[PDB]
Amino acid sequence: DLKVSSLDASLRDATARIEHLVQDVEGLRVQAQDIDARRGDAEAALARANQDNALLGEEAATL
Amino acid sequence: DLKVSSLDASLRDATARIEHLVQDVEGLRVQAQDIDARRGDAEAALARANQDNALLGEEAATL
Amino acid sequence: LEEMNGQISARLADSSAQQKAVERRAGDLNVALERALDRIRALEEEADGLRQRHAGVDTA
Amino acid sequence: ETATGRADKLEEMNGQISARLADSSAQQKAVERRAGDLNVALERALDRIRALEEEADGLRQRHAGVDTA
Repeated sequence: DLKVSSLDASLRDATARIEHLVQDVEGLRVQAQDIDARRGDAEAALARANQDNALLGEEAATL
Repeated sequence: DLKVSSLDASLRDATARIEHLVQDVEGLRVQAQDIDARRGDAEAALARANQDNALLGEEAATL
Repeated sequence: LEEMNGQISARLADSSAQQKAVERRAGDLNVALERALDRIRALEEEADGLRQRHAGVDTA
Repeated sequence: ETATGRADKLEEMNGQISARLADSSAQQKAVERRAGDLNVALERALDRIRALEEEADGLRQRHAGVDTA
């Protein structure tokens, strides 16, 4: 009866961490793509002005 | 002993499944942070260029 | 000068990136306590039934 | 000439908003201390959780033996 008892520990526990860390898994998953919202427009912003500094360089030519 | 058997299923149900999601999670945690630092190099690079924008700018103003 | 432009960038690169990191780990560390904190007393509360079921039997 | 002007502007903002960076980093350091205390609490809570596991083990043995009795 010790056997049934003592071995009852992890199964409840491991599920808990299964219940615990998986929730974190999808939780910290979308965390990555959340940044992707900030990345793309910035990527445009980088693209928006990287070409324009030479355009500024080109405006600098108007000198 | 049925329980001594029916306990075994979960201990392999969980551990393997908990042997599953983990190595993903830090691996997933590793990649995006590896991604994110790259973001700061270029995102800020826009600013320092725009810092150089004013350079040509106050050059575009003086002289 | 530009070196401090390097340096202010060096801080800008340092401060913002460590800023981009510190809370993100802290946030994980932020959410961390409660789940421990819950199971800190969750096991404690179920520890009562371990103590609860014991006593009467020893009386018996 | 242009070096003089563009610099002067450069040192000025570099100074003030660099100190700004220092200050914002300082609040970030306060967050760092919070996170570290959170962390050490996490390990100590986990150790208490383990000790709870063995203690409940013991409770189970002192349940079972007296059941036998």
